[PDB]
Amino acid sequence: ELEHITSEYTLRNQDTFSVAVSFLTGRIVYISEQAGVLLRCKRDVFRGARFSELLAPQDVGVFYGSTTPSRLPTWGKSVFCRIRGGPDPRYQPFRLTPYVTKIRCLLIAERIHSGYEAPRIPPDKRIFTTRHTPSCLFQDVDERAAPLLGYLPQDLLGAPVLLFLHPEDRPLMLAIHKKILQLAGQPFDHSPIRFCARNGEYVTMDTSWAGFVHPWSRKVAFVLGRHKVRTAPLNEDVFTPPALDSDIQELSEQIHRLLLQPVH
Amino acid sequence: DMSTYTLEELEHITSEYTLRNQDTFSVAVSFLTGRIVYISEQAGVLLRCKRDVFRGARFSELLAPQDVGVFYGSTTPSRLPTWGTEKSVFCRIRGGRYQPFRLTPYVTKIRVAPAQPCCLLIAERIHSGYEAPRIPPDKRIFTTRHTPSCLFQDVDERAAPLLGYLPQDLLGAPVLLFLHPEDRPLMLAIHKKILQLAGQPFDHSPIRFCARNGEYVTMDTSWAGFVHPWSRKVAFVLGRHKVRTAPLNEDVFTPPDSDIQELSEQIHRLLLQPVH
Repeated sequence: ELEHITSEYTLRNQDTFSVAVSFLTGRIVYISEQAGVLLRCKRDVFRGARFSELLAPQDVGVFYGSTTPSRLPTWGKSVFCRIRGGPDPRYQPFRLTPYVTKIRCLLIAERIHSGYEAPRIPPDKRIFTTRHTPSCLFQDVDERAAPLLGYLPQDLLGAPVLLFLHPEDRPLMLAIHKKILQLAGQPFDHSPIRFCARNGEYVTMDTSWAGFVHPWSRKVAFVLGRHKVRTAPLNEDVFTPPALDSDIQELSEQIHRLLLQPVH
Repeated sequence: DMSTYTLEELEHITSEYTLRNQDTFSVAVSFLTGRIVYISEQAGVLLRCKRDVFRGARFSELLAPQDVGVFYGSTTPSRLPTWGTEKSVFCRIRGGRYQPFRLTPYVTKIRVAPAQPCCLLIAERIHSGYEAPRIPPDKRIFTTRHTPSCLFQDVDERAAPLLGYLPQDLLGAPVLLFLHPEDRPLMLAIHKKILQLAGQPFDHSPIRFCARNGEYVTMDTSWAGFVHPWSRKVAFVLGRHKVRTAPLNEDVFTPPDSDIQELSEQIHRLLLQPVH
C-alpha cells in the first residue's frame, strides 16, 4: 500500500524520492510525489512506464546489476544512474540505494549535486581517489569523483586514464609512473594535472601517486591517485555533456611496458 | 558495403570460429528488442536444444536472472567494440539446465535487405579445471581481494573453473559465507597475523571453500594486507590459494548461521587499527 512512507525522509532531505518496481515482470508500480518536482515532469508520465527507460542507456547495466532480487536487503549498497527528465536530454544524477518488498524492489533516489554549487564542498575537502591497472585503465574510482568531475563510476571503470587527461599533460604520466616504479609503494606528490570534467571543461588537481607491488609476483598491480581540486571550473554544472588523438594508446602501452618489470 | 554482413556470410564465418574451437557459438541480438536475429549452428549442439525454440527469443531470457545485469552492463552500444576492425563477461545460459559461457560482445551491421545494428556475441563454454584439459595441480590457483568489512572486492577468473562461481556471484558478497562454518573463526587469527605485518605474505593451509555444487575444496592459502599509503591502515586483504585436493564432483558449476554478520564486524574492527 504505502505512500506516507516516502513522505518520510524528504522533509530532512529535499533531494530524494522513492520508486517501487515489479521485477522483472511489471515496472513502475509506485513513486513519491516529488519525483515530479525533482525530475521537473508531471507524474502523468510515471505511467506504467518501464522504469529502465527513464535511466540513461549506460546506467541500465549497473542498475540491473544491483537490483537482483537475490542479493537485495529487505526494507525495514548503492549505485548511481542518470534519470530523465522528460521524453527526449535532459538528465539528472541520482544515488539509488535499492531494497526488496512486495506492494499492494524499492529504491531511494537521492539527487547528486556539484561540489561547485551551493552547498559547496570545502576546497580542502575536494579530494577523490582513483585506482588504475598497469595497462592504464581505471580499476576503481571514489564516489567523490561525481560531484567534482561529473562522472559516475561506470563512465571511468575500464576506460583509459589517459583519455580523461588534458593532452598537454598526457606526456607527464610516463615520468610519473617511472618514479612510481621507483619507491615501489611509496607515494609522491606531483602537481598539477588537468582532468576533463564531464561538461568538457578542464579542472586542475594537486596529485599524489603510490601504486601497489603485488606481494607474490613483485610486479606493480595497480596505481593509486589522491587528487585535490586546485581550481574550480566556471561551468559548475560538471554533470551534463556538451555535444594527436592517439597519444593515448601509444603512451598507455609505454607505461604498461615500464610497469611489467618486477621490483624486488 | 563491407561494414554490414549477411546471415549467410555470418553462418559461414562462424563455422570457422567453431572449427578451431568446439565450445563456441555466435549470436546477434537486435538493439531494438533484444531479440535473437541470428544464432549459429553450434548453439543447439552446446545448449542441448533445437534451433526451433531459438530465433525470436529475447536473448536476456535465456540467461540466469543473476547474470542478466552484468550482460546489459557490457552490451552498452557506446562501449562495445566494432566487429573485425575485447572485454567479456560470464553468463550461465539455459539449455536442456544452465551452462557457463564467456561472452565477448561486439557491435556490427546485419542484414537478413536493409541494414540494422546488432550486438554480436562470441560465446565460449567454460569448463571445470578438474576436467580434460585439466588444470595442472601446481597451477590450480586463484587470487582474491576483500575489504576490511570482509566483502569480496575482486576475484580472479580462475575462481570459476575451480569453484563454479562467476565474478558476479562473489563481488560484493561475504567472504566468510563461502568458507566452511568450521573454518570461519580461523579468519580472525589470519587477520591478526596480517595485522602483525604491514603486508608481507604468509602461508597458512588449510581452509575449505564451498564449491557452488556444493562441495568443499581444501585450499592452501596465503594472505597479505595492503597498508593504505595515506591511511597507514590495512585497505584490503589479498589471498593466494592453491587447491589442496580436488572435489569428488568434478562439475563445480552446477548447484545442488549468523556467525557471518558477527565475525565480519569483529574482523573489520581489527583493521581499524593503525597497524602493528
